[PDB]
Order: sequence, then structure tokens, then C-alpha cells
Amino acid sequence: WRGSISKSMKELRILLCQSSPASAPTRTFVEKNYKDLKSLNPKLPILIRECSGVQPQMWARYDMGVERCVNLDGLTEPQILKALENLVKSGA
Amino acid sequence: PTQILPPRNPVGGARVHFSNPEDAIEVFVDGYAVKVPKGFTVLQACEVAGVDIPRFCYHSRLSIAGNCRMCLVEVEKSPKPVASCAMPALPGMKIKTDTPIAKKAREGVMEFLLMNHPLDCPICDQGGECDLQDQSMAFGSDRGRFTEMKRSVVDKNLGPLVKTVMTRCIQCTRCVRFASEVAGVQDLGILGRGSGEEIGTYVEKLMTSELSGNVIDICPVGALTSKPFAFKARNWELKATETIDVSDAVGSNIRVDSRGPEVMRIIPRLNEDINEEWISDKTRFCYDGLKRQRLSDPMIRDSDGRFKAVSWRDALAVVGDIIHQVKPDEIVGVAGQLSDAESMMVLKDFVNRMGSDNVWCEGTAAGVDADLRYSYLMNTSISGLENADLFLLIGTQPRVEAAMVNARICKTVRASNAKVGYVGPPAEFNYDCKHLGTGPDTLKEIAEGRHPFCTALKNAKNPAIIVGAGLFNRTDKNAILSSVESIAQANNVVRPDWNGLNFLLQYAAQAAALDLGLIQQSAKALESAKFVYLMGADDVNVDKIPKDAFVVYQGHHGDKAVYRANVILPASAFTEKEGTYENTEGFTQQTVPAVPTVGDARDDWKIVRALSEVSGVKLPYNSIEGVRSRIKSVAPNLVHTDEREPAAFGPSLKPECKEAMSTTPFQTVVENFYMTNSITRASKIMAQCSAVL
Amino acid sequence: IGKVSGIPEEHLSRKVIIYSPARTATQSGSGKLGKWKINFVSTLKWENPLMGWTSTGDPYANVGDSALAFDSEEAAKSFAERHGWDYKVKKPNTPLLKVKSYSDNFKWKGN
Amino acid sequence: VPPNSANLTEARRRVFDFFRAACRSIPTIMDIYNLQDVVAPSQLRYAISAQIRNNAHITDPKVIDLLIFKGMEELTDIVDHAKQRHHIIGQYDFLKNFYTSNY
Amino acid sequence: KYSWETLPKKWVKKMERSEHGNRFDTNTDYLFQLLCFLKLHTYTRVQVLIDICGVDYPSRKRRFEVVYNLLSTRYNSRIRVQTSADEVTRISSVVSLFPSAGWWEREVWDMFGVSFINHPDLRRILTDYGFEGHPLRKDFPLSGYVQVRYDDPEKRVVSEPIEMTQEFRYFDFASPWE
Amino acid sequence: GNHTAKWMQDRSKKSPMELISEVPPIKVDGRIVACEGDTNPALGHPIEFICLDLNEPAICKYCGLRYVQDH
Amino acid sequence: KDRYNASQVPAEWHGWLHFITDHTGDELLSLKPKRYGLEHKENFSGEGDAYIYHSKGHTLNPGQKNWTRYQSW
Amino acid sequence: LARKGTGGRSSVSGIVATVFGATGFLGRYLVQQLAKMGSQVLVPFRGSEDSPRHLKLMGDLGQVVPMKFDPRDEDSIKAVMAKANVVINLIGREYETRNFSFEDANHHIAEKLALVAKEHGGIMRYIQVSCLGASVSSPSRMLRAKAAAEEAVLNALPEATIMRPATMIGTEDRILNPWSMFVKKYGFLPLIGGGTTKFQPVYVVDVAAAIVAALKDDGSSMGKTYELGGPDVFTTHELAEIMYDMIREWPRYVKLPFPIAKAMAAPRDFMVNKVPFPLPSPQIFNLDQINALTTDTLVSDNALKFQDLDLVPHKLKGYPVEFLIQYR
Ligand SMILES: NC(=O)C1=CN([C@@H]2O[C@H](COP(=O)(O)OP(=O)(O)OC[C@H]3O[C@@H](n4cnc5c(N)ncnc54)[C@H](OP(=O)(O)O)[C@@H]3O)[C@@H](O)[C@H]2O)C=CC1
Ligand code: SF4
Ligand code: SF4
Ligand code: FES
Ligand SMILES: [Zn+2]
Repeated sequence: WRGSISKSMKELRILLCQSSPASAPTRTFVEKNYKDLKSLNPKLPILIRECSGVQPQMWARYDMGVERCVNLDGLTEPQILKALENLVKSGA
Repeated sequence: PTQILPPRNPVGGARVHFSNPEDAIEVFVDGYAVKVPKGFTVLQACEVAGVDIPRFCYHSRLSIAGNCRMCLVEVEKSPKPVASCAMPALPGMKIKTDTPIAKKAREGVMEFLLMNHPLDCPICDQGGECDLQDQSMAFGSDRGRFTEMKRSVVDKNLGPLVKTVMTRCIQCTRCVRFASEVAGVQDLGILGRGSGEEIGTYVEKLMTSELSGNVIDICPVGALTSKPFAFKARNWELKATETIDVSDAVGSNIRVDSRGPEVMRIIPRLNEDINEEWISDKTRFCYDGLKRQRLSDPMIRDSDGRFKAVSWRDALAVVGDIIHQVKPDEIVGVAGQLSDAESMMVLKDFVNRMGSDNVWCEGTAAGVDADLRYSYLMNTSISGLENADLFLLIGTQPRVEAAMVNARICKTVRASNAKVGYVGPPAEFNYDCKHLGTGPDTLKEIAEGRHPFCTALKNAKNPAIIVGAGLFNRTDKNAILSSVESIAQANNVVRPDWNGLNFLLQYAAQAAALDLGLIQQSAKALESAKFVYLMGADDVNVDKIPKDAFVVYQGHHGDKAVYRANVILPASAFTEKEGTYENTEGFTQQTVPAVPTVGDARDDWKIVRALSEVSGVKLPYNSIEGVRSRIKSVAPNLVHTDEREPAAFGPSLKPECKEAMSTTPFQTVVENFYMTNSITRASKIMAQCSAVL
Repeated sequence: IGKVSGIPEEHLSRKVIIYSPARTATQSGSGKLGKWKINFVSTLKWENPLMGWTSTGDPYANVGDSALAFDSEEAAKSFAERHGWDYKVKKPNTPLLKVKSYSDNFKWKGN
Repeated sequence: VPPNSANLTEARRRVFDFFRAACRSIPTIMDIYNLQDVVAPSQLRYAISAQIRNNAHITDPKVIDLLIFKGMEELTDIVDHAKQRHHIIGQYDFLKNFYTSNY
Repeated sequence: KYSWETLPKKWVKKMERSEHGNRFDTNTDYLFQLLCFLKLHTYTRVQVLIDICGVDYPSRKRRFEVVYNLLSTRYNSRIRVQTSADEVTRISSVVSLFPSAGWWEREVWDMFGVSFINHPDLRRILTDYGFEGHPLRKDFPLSGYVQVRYDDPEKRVVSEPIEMTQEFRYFDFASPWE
Repeated sequence: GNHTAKWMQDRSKKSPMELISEVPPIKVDGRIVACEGDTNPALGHPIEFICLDLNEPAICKYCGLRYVQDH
Repeated sequence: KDRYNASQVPAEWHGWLHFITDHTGDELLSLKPKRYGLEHKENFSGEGDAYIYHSKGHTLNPGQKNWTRYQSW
Repeated sequence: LARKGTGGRSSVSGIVATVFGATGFLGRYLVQQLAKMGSQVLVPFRGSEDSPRHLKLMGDLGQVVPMKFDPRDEDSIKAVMAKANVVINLIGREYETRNFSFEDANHHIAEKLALVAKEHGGIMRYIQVSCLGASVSSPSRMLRAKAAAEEAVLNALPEATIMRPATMIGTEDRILNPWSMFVKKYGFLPLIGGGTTKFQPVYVVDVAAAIVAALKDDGSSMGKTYELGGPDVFTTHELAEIMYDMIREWPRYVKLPFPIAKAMAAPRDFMVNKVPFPLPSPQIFNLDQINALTTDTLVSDNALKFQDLDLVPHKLKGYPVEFLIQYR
């Protein structure tokens, strides 16, 4: 839904977890957002990664290899999307 | 009177698989009740009771036979000692494994086996590790009354892998069953009758099948032994490490039997979820590579053209200087197919902080979709393929690449009569393959339901569709994968409880790479690029790299990339290090260091991190646990070792599609399977296995 | 109980692997399973250049395999944690006793 | 000596006892093995204290008892000419490792 | 056996065997008290501590097992009172009863590390003077940690550097099927 | 040979491989031979029964001696 | 009569002379193997190199073999 | 080099050295360093086989291979340097012997080993050991010869390290052990020239540690003439003050003017004349050691010191002189 991600960040890594009670908002966010996000950024490595118990984070690699870590410990879907928006903004 | 009976747990911690907790048959093993599922042979009803019944031809993976009577436990009300291997446990049956009739039956049979058997134990390669020796020294009689002319048998030529001394062989038929069933090639046979029985091919016929080097572990006798491991060692000298394998991306489990500083013998080990007890002949006999053509000293290029084995300080200094004096977007970090997760993470974190994003595994072609983890995994476990009803091997030639995946497919074609479809190049398959088409056109024909096999894929309860990552190289990879996922959504393949969609890979690093996001964004990298940094990648086309590129080949053998390399950095092999690997099904094994690194070699990740600190980029971690924490940061799947982490996201998130190419049918991704990587190419056994075709 | 044990300091920062040795694939017999062993990696073994034989430098070369074998992962972990080693327990892969019978060889392929 | 360490308090008391013993014995140590010129009494006290402090995080009383016993053994074998003297004088980042070995 | 009837039941606490030499696997607290019994008793007169065999079971929780052998020169019988004390459990010493236990307990502490309570002169008897580590344990490697000793420029002195030797070749003879 | 060039550095005394490859194969009657050793069944190797069905000589693995069918 | 030492007694007689047998060397000389039989060597221990024995890495042995199991590149 | 090991005493270091002067006071420390860091040493001895016996230990089963060789006969030096990549040269004398003259023992040998190592292409590092202040026009013919040796080993073989150790102290040395056993002339120490000499001794262990440190170093320390001076620039009298601290004796020095000494050392300088009898190795009164004692040029100038080897020498008080306790 952002569009300008492929031109600002280098990759986005979302460490949701498979079937935890928490990290379920992150799964909902991905399920409802990733199709449109990638259809809008057809080349960015929007990395989705599973686990057993890893806290749901959202990393972001910018140009020179720096990395912002946003912990989606309790953020809901619009909160997660606003966090991603902040990530994209903090790179451009 | 308040006794303390022993726990009486199963024979090898064997998980007993009840099909349902209702049909548990209760049989008495030596007056000690045990609840075994319905259908358990008496032998398994005793292996549940901890009683280890001596067996010569009964293999759990193989079929059941009576080719010998070494088990003969005495059940309560049968007139004769019943062979435990074939007698199904009936409810209430009383099994007496140590009654005098059972012990006399065992001694009787172990005298017959040692009667026509030659005294080859000293010259037998499997002298220490022998079922016959360890059953004679434990259940058979201390003396033999046979003093006559034993029968003798000529030695059949079964190829450059299995040395055969059929005189030792006891004709238990275990191998002639293994080649017919698991290996599925049907070359071995029990020719003749009586004592004149001879096991082997009736016409001189090298066992052209791969996966047929495991007949030696199948063989309970020295007869069939590894010809590469001709006599080089003994069952007691070999110090064993429970390492993993990296030749093919199935990530089969392994025991690197090493004697001192070198790898004498690579033998499989039980891991029911990847390779039951079988390993491909690419893994059994690749150990010879690890000692040939090894890179042992960091050689930079002088002012002439030949190498100069400088120390590590000088080589790292020259590499660091040449990365400092190059444009950042011109650095590329091609990572080898054998590289572990750590060193690929260190390579990513290095060539990233250097201002580039051109790190990628050796096999993954341009524009791989490594976003969702189902897109490069075997979502259905390698064990899951046992529940599949129909397979659609899209290209993928799984007999060649990922040989244990094909072993599971053959086992689950034999056991449950599954039917496979094959849309790929014309190949040879162990089982009935039903080749559908050569190119992607027949893939559209299935995607649009206009194929006589789409009606099959629909009706099957649990279908599976293996799509080899060898077709990611094609330009229309998105189109092929879209048609694949269309077949999935159409035939209900990927459903909430089955997930029959699965892509297999042919390179061990490829799964871990695509997990760490090591994606080749596009071309125009590796071209117009001036710091190619091959991290053990030999199959990278050194004809692509520009002539002025300062290739720095951080390999451990070097076949063609080493000749181009302006500076070499000798790394460790897969046995000398401890690297976290991920196989195709997502299982994340971790090798255990067996033999010391050769010469002045270093760990892959150590070399890359040292090059980082020499080249100025301060990289946070400084140890193996640190870089594993960094992996947990970038991809936590590769930190929970020995645990498969399924991808909880189906294909319903992949955005959209394109048109599939009619021309350029599916191309053979692996031409040899005996020279697929560097360890295998520099080997003296894999080369000369070219005769085995 | 690492410091009182007299073991030198440099061998209490060692990283061990508490595995259970799998069955020797060559011989189908489970009489050596269930004996958990600490595995001091002890990889450094060169070749003494005078004669052809090898030559270790790590004191814990053999005792990982030889004479130090516990009977349960709990006892082995308690041992490697008393002495202060960084044990990574590698679980043993056990076999499924899948139901199988003789009468399945003579199955009927209908027609 | 019976392990009266039914608590960390008695163990710490006898730790201080052993520390006083070693400190008040440093004279004979310096005499028998001739360190009164190379090492200062401040430095030997420093080393004994750094020993007793290096192993101060022992929440187990019996382990402290055994540590004090090993220390008394070391001292009694240093006081008398049981061990020599050339060890008593001795008893008192990633890249720089990588360049040397692989371990 | 007569000895088990008279003996206070609490003293033979954990175990008791009845062949290959009979044993009273007792508790460490009741040991020297149990050794006081079986000696200075009219119907059980041992008087002779033959041996004190430290035995190390790494997989137990009480690692060691101080096996006191005992001969009874009067009644011509041999009893093996045992104990169980881990690396940091001071066990009662029976040098006061059988004065031969002095050196045997010095050896048990030296080899294993089972310190003995109120044992006068409890000092490493067998191993080297500056020996650190307890050899006859299981986790003590055969070749020792720092136990090579060679001559050097520190003349008239043999140093004690870290050890390096032809690797002891451990042979895995043990066969399956027991 | 090359294997024999690993343990023998003399290279003047004939290599054992040649000393055994130059002894002629022994004719026999049946289809199975004994080759108990030199002559004394207690001073030779464990008796190794060799099959002579093939036309080429079948070597005794322990002693290198070669036997042919002699029909 | 000078420069003698033990071990100059060949194997044909070293039996008869230590009373292990009763066969003079003139009787065991019909039993010494012709194909691999080798004359005695007096145990040249210390009498110069190339007479003394040397292992295959001693750097005094002509042809000091290298034991590195890995074949360098 | 091609090192496959962890420490030493069974490791390998790719250094198959031939320490030409191993059967000597400097040689036993250098051989012990080279063969305790795990490397072969081809100790060549000149005469009695009992000379390198104290070197068959300190090396693990062929790490130290004592070999026989004649100094004046080549084709034997080439045999000692057959299998070698390092060749250190400790062959030197402080006293002229009737058979080998000062040049034939300090210069005409070092040049000869240099040439026969050059021919044996493969000697990676050739260390050449000569005394400090051994520059031409030095009075002592030993230092002029040892200077010509440096000049001929660098010319005939470039990139050849040259240590310049000053008088080395230690057990079985030639500097302190003659003074003691002359204090056994009832505390009478004849410090010559009045102790105005300024020379920097050095614990022989540290000279050895420097000779090995130029081997373990990189391409540097090649052709660079170090000066293994040491700490605490002393004077002969002051150094003697430290001996009397170790050996329990009362300082009872005397001063000897240089003419008196050179007259007292006028005998034992007819070495080439008294053919049918070898003289007993002048220990303390050596006319050439006295000519060197005159000028205090035995001080490290701005040339390379231990600091250019990441190395700092031990002092001369305490253990690095505790070999004197055996004289109390
Ligand atoms: N000693 C000192 O205080 C100082 C010495 N040096 C230099 O250090 C080096 C070694 O010193 P150090 O060991 O004490 O010296 P030594 O005089 O004790 O001689 C050491 C070695 O030199 C050999 N050597 C001497 N002359 C000959 C010769 N003509 N032919 C063959 N071999 C010979 C000796 O052989 P053999 O034992 O058989 O005679 C011995 O192996 C020499 O170059 C010396 O000048 C440097 C600073 C001062
Ligand atoms: S298989 Fe080999 S080792 Fe085993 S009994 Fe037969 S000949 Fe002997
Ligand atoms: S060759 Fe081996 S596996 Fe085959 S029947 Fe003979 S003994 Fe059994
Ligand atoms: S194996 Fe069961 S009887 Fe032959
Ligand atoms: Zn034979």
C-alpha cells in the first residue's frame, strides 16, 4: 500500500511466528497486506520468516546495511502498517 | 515382594506408532505384557518389549523375509519355533525369546550360517561391524562341528562402489530386496537354488543405480562392502561424528567415520524424517574429495600469473585494499552451494555494509522470490510424501537431485500405490513415472484442466506437486510458478492439513541462502562488477565475471573459479567446520566438526568476518554464537536446529502471473549427479563413477 | 564444581555436544544405544611429522567417547553444567516401528 | 575438617580464616622461595585476594569448603619445599586470533 | 546373614547385596558409625580394613562410591560397606577405627576428590606434587591435562606445560547385542 | 608398484606384489580349493575355500596364491 | 676378535646358541627360505647414518615422506 | 610456515632449521625455542658426539636431529642443509685457536654457509649472528671478522636477517661464569679498564626469542641488521655489582689499566706458534675481548632493537641472572 518501499529500503524482514497467541496480529497484517505490497513493489525482498516463539519483529535494511528493528509485540494491523510506514520514511 | 523391575523401554527408543489407541494388541514377551499396534510382527512386539531378537534379513525399511531363521522365538502354543520377523502378533500370544528351545534354534541356525561361510573375518572389510560375528559371539554356539569342504563363490563385479565377496554372503536376500524395492532398480538377484545360491546380477552389470551404495549398510555380512573404503580402516579405529551432509539439498544425516585427521568412511545414520537409513552414492563416496586438491594456503597473484602462498595477513590486506578502491555497487558476493548459514549471513552482512546488495547463492538465478518460505521449501515434509496420493514432479528429476526425496517417493509408490506424473525432460525413474510432457506447455495443459492427469490430481485425497528449483533458472520462472500454484488452487493441493505443494532444491546452501534473503536481484551484477567474491562457488559461470574483476575465491577445492581468482582464501570443508544447514523440507540440521581443517584453512564465516575487519567495516559479532544470534535476527528459522519450521503461508499471497514459454522445455538441471559440487568433482571416486553413467 | 575439579581454565570454556550415538548403520543391532555421551569436539589432530601416526593436543581428545558415557540426557546435562561446559544437546533420532506384516508382500494388484 | 558450612556464613568465616592464614604465612613463602626482591608483600596479598575473589561467586557452601581445602593444600605445599619456586614467581581481538589458528 | 539382623536397620540405609561378596551400601552419615559396628563387636569382628575403593559413576547424582572393603580375620568373612559422596561432600573418615585407612583415604581423595572428615594429614599421596585435577575420575582424560614434563633452559628443572602426545587411540570394540 | 612404494623405500629387493605375481597358478581337480597356508594347516592362514568356476585364476585373498580349474 | 658384539650370530644359529633348539645352523640352513631369505646385519646401531635405521620422516632417511593425508593443491 | 599444530613439542612449524652453532651457550636456548614451538632442528655438531646430546631432548623424536659436519669441508655443509628452509648461523669464537683463526671461524665460515645456502635455493630465512658493535675498524679482531661476516652474508645472500646480540648473559655463558670462579680467587675481581666500558648485556633467552621472532615474522626482518641490545645499559663494574648480589660475596674489585691487561693477555696469543699444544681457551683475559672492552661502542644506536620484534627483553636482575646461585 506504500509503493515507495523498493526505492527507499533494501529489504524488509517480518519475523512473525507460526501459531503463537501473540504475533497473530502480525500474521493478519501479512495475510491482508503482502499481496498488495509485493504487487506494488515487484522486486523488493519483503522477507517473511517463521519460528517457534520468536517475538514478532519487523526489520528493515537500508542503503549502507543499517537496520531498524521494530517490535510488533502488541501492535495491531494498522499499527504494524504505520510502523512499516515509519520504516520506509526513515530511509528516504 | 516390592521388586524393582527394569523399565523395559523399546529396543532403541523406537517410537511405536499406533494407528489408533484402540487396536493395541497385548502380547506377552517373556511374561511381560506389551501393548503393540495391530499388525506388529512378533519381532516388533519384542522390540517394543526391549528384547532384541537376533535378525539377519529382517530390515524394518525393507520387506519381511524368512531367508534365514536366526530369530525363531518360541511362542506359547505353536508346535515349532515361529520366525519372529513374519509371525504377526496375535492378542494374548505369549512370546518366550530366551526359552531353551529358542536358544537352541538360534544356535542351530548360527551354526548353519557359519558352516559354508569362509573364514574371511580377518580379511573381511566389515570384520568388527558384523551382524554374523556379533550374533555368533552372542547367541550362536562357541564351537562348530562342520569340518568338510565349505562352498565357495566367485566375486561378482558390481561396480566401482560395492566390492563383492559372495563367498562370505549368507544369501539372506536383504540386498536383492533393497535393490528391487527401495533402490527400485532391480539388478541384483538370488540366482540358482540350494547352497549354490549366488546373489548379484546374472550378467556383468555395474549397479548403475545411485542409492545402491547403502546395500553395504543393508548387508549383515562383509560380502557387500564399500570398494572405495576397500580396507583402509576398521570398525573400531573410526571415531564417529554425527555430522550432516551438504552434497545435495536433501540434507541427509550422516556419520563421518574419521581416523585421526582424515575422513575414512562416511556412513548414514537413522533420521526417519530426512533419510531413513539410506544416503546417496554422492554422499557415501564424496569423502575422498575432502583430501584431494584441498586449498591449504592463501595464495595471491604475483606480478606473473602464478600464485604465491602468502600468509593470511597479506592476503586479507590485499583483498581489503581492493574492495576499498572499487565502486560499492560493483561488489558481488556469490556464495557457494556448500556454504553454511553462518558464513552466508556473514557474507551478507559484509557485502551489505560495504554498500552493495549483490550477494546471492550459487544456484539461485535472477529474481528468485525468497519472500514467502513456502516458495523454496518442501512444505510437505520429506516424510510427508509418504501420505501423498499423487505426485506431479514438475521437471525436478528427483532421482538425480535430492536423491533421498526420490527414495521417499519410491517407498511411498511401492507401499501405498501412488501414481506420479512427470512434466520434465526424458529421464529414467526407479518406479512407474508416467511421463506427461517435456515442456511447460503440458504444464499449462494441466493448469487449464485440459489434461488426462488433471482429473487424477483432482480426485486424489492427498496430492503432492514437487517443483524442482532447477526451473528457477528459466526466464519465465514467475509464469511457471504461477501455473504451479494454479494447479494447487485448482486441485486443492495446498489445504490447511496437507500442504501438498513443495519445491525441492539441489544445493545445500540454497535453502539457507533463500532463507537469509540471499537473492540475486537481477543481472548487471557479476557483470560491470569488479570485486567478485566467490565464497566457495565453483558452478558460477566464470565466463560471466568481467576479466577485470579481482575474483577472490574463498573456496576449499577450486575447479574453475580458482584459476580466475586473483586471490584465494582457503576455507574449511563441511566436515571440518560446524555450520547450520537447512535442507529442502525446512529441517535445519547442524554439522559437527569431524576432522581438522587442512593446512592453514579457516572457517567460511571466520574468513569473511576477518576480511570484513581487515577491510575496515566493523562487524558486530566476533564468534560463532554471535553470528548465530545475527541469524536469529535475520532468519530465526536457522537457529532452531533439528526442528522443521513449516511455512504457515500458502500460495494465496503470491501477487499475480504472466505467460509461460512454449519453447525451451524443462532443462536437465543436474547433468551428472556424480560431479554436482566441488567436493564431488575433486573426488577420485565420483570421477570414475562416470562409467556408472 | 568446575573450579574444584582441577580442570584447567581453558578447558572449562569448551563447547561440548551432548548427543546419543546413533546405531552403527552397518550392523542392525541396538545394544549400544541409549548411552548419552558428551562430545568435546576436539577436532585438532595433526600428523607427527617423524612417523605416519597422528598426534592430538587437546587433552579431551578421547575421553568424550572413551569411559565417559552417561545413561540419560539429564545426567549428561547435569554433568556438563556442573563443570561449566557450554553443552548443546543433540537429541537422538529414533525409529518409527511402523506396522508391517508378511502378507503385504503378496498383495493383489487388482484388475 | 568437618564441613560446618551448613550455610554460607560459616564457609565465609573459614574463608577469612584461610585468607588470614595465607597472609600471615607470606613471610615464610618469601623466605623459602626468595621472592622478597621480585615481588612485594602488597603484590602477594593482591594475588591471594584476587584468587579468593575470582571464585567469590559460589552460592554453594560445600564448593567453597573444597576450594578452601585446595587452597590450603597449595599453601602447605608452597610453605614447605614440596613444590619448586619458578612457578611461584609465575603464580604471583578476533583478528589477532584468526591470524594464528582456526580455533 | 547374622550381620543384617543385629545391625540397626537405619545404618544399612540404601542397599544390600547377597553374592560376589556381600555389601551394605550405607549412607555417608552412618558410615563411620556403621564401621564402628562390625568391628569391636563380639559376633562381627572385622578389625581389618582391606581396601577403600573409590568408584566413580558419572551418570549417578552422587558420583563417587567409596567402597570400604573389610575382612574379618576372626570369623573368616569379608564385608564391603559402601557409601556415595559426590565431588563436594566430605565423607566420614575411618582412620580412627582402622588406622590403615589413612593412606587409602589419601588415595581416594587424590584420585577422586572425596575429602574425608577429621582425617589427619589428608594430602595427595599418589599424584604429582603440583597436581591439579583428580585422575581416577571418569571425566579426567587418560593422558592428563598438563602432565608432560621436559627439561629446558630453566636448567635443573622439568617444566609442566600443556600436554601433547601420539593421540591415545580409543577403539570402539563394544558390539551390539551386548 | 605404487602401494608398495609407500612402505618399502628399498626398491632393490623385489616387491612382495611381484614375488606373488610371479609364482605360477596351482592346478587342482575340483571346483573348490583349500590353500590352508604354506603346507602346515596350523602355520598358514585360516583355510580359505576358493571358487574356480571362472576361467581366470582366482587368487587366495590371504596368501596371494592363485588356483585354476585344471579340467 | 676385536669389534665383536652380540647379534652377529645369524638366525640359523641364534637358536642353537641360546639353547632354544638342538639344531645346529648347519641343519636349519636347509630351512631358511630361499625366495625372501636375507643375510644378517650385525645391528649397526650408531655406526654412522645410512647404516643405522631411520624412519620415513627422520630427515636423515633419503626420501623423507610427507604424511599430510590431504593432497595440497 | 606450513604449521599444523597447536603449541609445540609435537606441533609442526615448517621450520626445518640448521642452527650451525647449536652446540653452544646461545645455541641451547635457540634450539629449545625452535623445537619447543614445534619445528625441526638439524643441529650440526663439529666434534665429540657428546656435544649436542643436551639437544636430543627439548625436541620430540626427530624434531632435533644432530648431524656431523666439518667446518672447512663443504659437500658436508650442503648435506646438513639438504632438507632445510631456515639456516641460523651461531658459529663464532672469542679466542683464536691454533687450527681455526679468527677469520676462519667468524668470517670465512659465515660467508661459506651463506654461499652454500644460496646455492641450496630454498633457504627462506638465513639468520646471521654476530656481536653488537661488530663494525669494521673495531679493535677486537673478533668484531672486525664478525663485521666482514655480516658484509659477506648480506652480499652473497640478501634478505638475510642479522642479529647483533651484545654480550649475552645466562647459564654457562662466557661473560659472568668467568668472573665467578675468579671471585673464587678470594673475591678478587679484575674489572679491566676500570669499568668505564658501557655495554648492554641481554638475557640469552631473549636473544633466542628474538632469533626465533625474526623467523615467525613476515617478509620483514629480512636483510635488516637488528641489534639485540637489551635493557639497562650497564658498565662492567656495575654488572659485576649484580653478580655479588647473587653469589654471596663481598665486592673486592681492582682496576687494571689496559696496558697491564694486554701484557697479562700477551701469552695465549702465540696460538699459531705453539703447534704441539693447544692452549686452554683464555676465559677472562682475552687480548681481543680486551680490545673490544676498551671502546664502549657496545651500545645500541638508532638501529633496530627488540622493539621492532614486538619483544621486550628481561632485566638482568632476578631470574635472568639466577644461574649465579650455584656459586654461593
Ligand atoms: N658469548 C657471548 O657472550 C657472545 C657471543 N655472541 C655470538 O653468539 C654466537 C654463539 O655464541 P656462543 O654459543 O656463546 O659461542 P661459543 O663460542 O660457545 O660457540 C658456539 C658454537 O659455535 C661453534 N663454533 C665456533 N667456532 C667454530 C669453528 N671454528 N668451527 C665450527 N664450529 C665452531 C661451536 O662449536 P663447538 O661447540 O664444537 O666448538 C658451538 O657450536 C657466536 O656468533 C658468538 O660470537 C654474541 C654476543 C656475545
Ligand atoms: S561377514 Fe566377514 S567378519 Fe562377519 S563373520 Fe563373515 S567373514 Fe567374518
Ligand atoms: S550379499 Fe549381503 S545382503 Fe545380499 S543376501 Fe548376501 S549377506 Fe544378505
Ligand atoms: S530375520 Fe526374522 S527369521 Fe530371518
Ligand atoms: Zn592362501
